[PDB]
Amino acid sequence: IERPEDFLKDKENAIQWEKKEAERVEKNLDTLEKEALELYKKDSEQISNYSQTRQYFYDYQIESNPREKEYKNLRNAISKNKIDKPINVYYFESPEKFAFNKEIRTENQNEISLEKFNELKETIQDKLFKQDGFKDVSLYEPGNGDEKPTPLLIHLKLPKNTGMLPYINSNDVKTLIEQDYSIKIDKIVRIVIEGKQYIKAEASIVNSLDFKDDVSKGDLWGKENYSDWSNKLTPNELADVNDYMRGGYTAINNYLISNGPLNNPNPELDSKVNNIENALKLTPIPSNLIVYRRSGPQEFGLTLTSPEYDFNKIENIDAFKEKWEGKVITYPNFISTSIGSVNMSAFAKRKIILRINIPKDSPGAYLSAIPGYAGEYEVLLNHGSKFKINKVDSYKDGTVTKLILDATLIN
Ligand SMILES: NC(=O)C1=CN([C@@H]2O[C@H](COP(=O)(O)OP(=O)(O)OC[C@H]3O[C@@H](n4cnc5c(N)ncnc54)[C@H](O)[C@@H]3O)[C@@H](O)[C@H]2O)C=CC1
Repeated sequence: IERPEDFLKDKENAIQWEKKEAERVEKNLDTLEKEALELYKKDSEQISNYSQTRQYFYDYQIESNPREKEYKNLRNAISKNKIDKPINVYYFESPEKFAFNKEIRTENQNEISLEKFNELKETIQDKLFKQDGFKDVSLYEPGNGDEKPTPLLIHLKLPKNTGMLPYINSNDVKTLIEQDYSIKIDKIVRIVIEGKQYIKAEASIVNSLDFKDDVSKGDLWGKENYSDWSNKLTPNELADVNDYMRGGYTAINNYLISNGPLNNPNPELDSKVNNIENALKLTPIPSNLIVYRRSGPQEFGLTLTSPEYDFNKIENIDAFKEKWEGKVITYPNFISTSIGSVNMSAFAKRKIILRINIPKDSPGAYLSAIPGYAGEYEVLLNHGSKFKINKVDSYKDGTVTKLILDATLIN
């Protein structure tokens, strides 16, 4: 264990240790892995952008995408070298990455105002931001002579068995990792580097199961944890869950959406809602989990024809973010989600993807585990759930621009 957990400002020693590690690791790489790495060090932009949105297309599209082969080989090379002890890394990020769509300070100013610092603090306070894709990080705190692209520096601690790939490009050593978690900013402080102030954000990792395009593995997990869910429900609860799935969902959910429980109380429907809710609390979600929902425009106050629903125009995206980013949306109805991120027929035309982080022990059930409900990958969430929208991103799906909403269940 000839390595500290954090090299701090000691650049010289950080580089010396990593230079050797790089040489060591490269000898454990296959021709294909080396191939991919060479392509990366020549065009990081494309490959990185791809690694961030690859999971949202049809399974058919993913398999035939040229970049998929590159992604898989690079992904393998990374997970190849798991660190034996934790390590802290450093990297500069754009504030926009955290929904702070303003400037902390210009490149010419040296100080950061109190107002700006408080506004940033409140924006990236109690929020989990999902991170995905390849990213180059540094093992030491930037200093005199180092590149400082933005006024925001992230100091992140990576867990024991995190994959990390030290590599040599031209003459300098670099570190590649693949983000597959959520980050929480615990504290932000001002630090000065060469006369200029920078925000240093102390960040921690929050892990969650995210099957992404691997629907088969997610289905296996869902069946394993809910195979006997139906066998534990009382006759009444089973009958109501069955009715709900058999077509009763429309009446039940319409009743909830129109505030029936408080505007036109229906004893028969309230009973079913109660049994279904209790059924969802019988076997709470076993661990932190990410689910996906392709939403219709109505869920966000729009219609298929609404002019603001055309995200191909950047004006409409900005309008959407001003209204929903950082806000909380409440679903009166029970809400269906999928354990997989892949696009599917029937939802192919929807433009809004809600990517929800479900905390361990939240109510929920894998409906596709019920006898006579296969190849559906469905997770049902409780009625009245509240989701905090942390960030809005966009990507192009063919000729249509679509949105990805990074949200957290906060019920
Ligand atoms: N949308 C998804 O991502 C997934 C849907 N499914 C299943 O596939 C089937 C059909 O898909 P959907 O049309 O999504 O069915 P849905 O049963 O969830 O809802 C039908 C319609 O009501 C909506 N709606 C829901 N909450 C609303 C709210 N709070 N305010 C205004 N409008 C609201 C949707 O916009 C949708 O057009 C469903 O039976 C569902 O269980 C399965 C996995 C994922």
